[PDB]
Amino acid sequence: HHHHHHMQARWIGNMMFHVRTDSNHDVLMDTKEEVGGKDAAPRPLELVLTGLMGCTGMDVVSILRKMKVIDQMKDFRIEIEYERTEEHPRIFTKVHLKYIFKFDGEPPKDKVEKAVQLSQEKYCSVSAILKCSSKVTYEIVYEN
Amino acid sequence: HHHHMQARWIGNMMFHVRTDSNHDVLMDTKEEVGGKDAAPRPLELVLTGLMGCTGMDVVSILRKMKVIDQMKDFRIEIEYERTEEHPRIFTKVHLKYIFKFDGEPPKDKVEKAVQLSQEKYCSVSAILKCSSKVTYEIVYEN
Repeated sequence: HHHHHHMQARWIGNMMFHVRTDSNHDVLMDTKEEVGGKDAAPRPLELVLTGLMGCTGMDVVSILRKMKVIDQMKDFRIEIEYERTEEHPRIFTKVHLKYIFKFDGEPPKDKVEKAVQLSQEKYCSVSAILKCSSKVTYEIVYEN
Repeated sequence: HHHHMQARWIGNMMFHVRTDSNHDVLMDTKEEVGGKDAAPRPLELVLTGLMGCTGMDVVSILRKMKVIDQMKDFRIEIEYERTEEHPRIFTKVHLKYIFKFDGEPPKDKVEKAVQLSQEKYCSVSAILKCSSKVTYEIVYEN
């Protein structure tokens, strides 16, 4: 009895779309004025890439909380670096994710490496979604 | 940085992005998994973005073709199935392009617009992995 999930995006004029999520939150998308938009909200691709970053970020946070070392984590960010063709169909050719951490004291690197590998290789939180003509790459960076 | 974005964890299960376009995006989860339910889920943003990708194609092309002044309403509905066990994968994805036009809908042009977005630009299928081909349909309402 597989779950059927539904969402809807409504055009609200010009190039703007509004979604009310199942989680009951607003999402707006817009584009540049040059292509008919009002630059009043993020671009659709921006939401795609942001969502992908969120999928893996949530994994890592959850896992490190679980592994009881998140209390040492002062900062965490994800950076995505991509290449994508210009001619239609525009496809991702490279996707690289940086997981960048600031810990208080020596970082729990074995735990961090495990959380990231879990997200990337077991959960496949990015690769299970995003088509890319190379394997998604990632790295782990510690900042002081 | 060209073709580069970043998401910052700001506590609990919440992340903030400042887009290249200079807008805010927030993501969060349910309280049961450590979030504050104060923003959409990451996956909701993925699928929102995908619907917007094709939605803006459709709107741009209909405007180009000079029939958008006839269009009272336009929405995209996505229906999807995804497995539950890791690795979670999309198994079925169907998009409805749902239009309300004054008078007789410009059906040839709408089909062309949707076909271009789905089949030429591959605005969804270029991006989203699914175990079955992404399907779609056009619906007219009154």
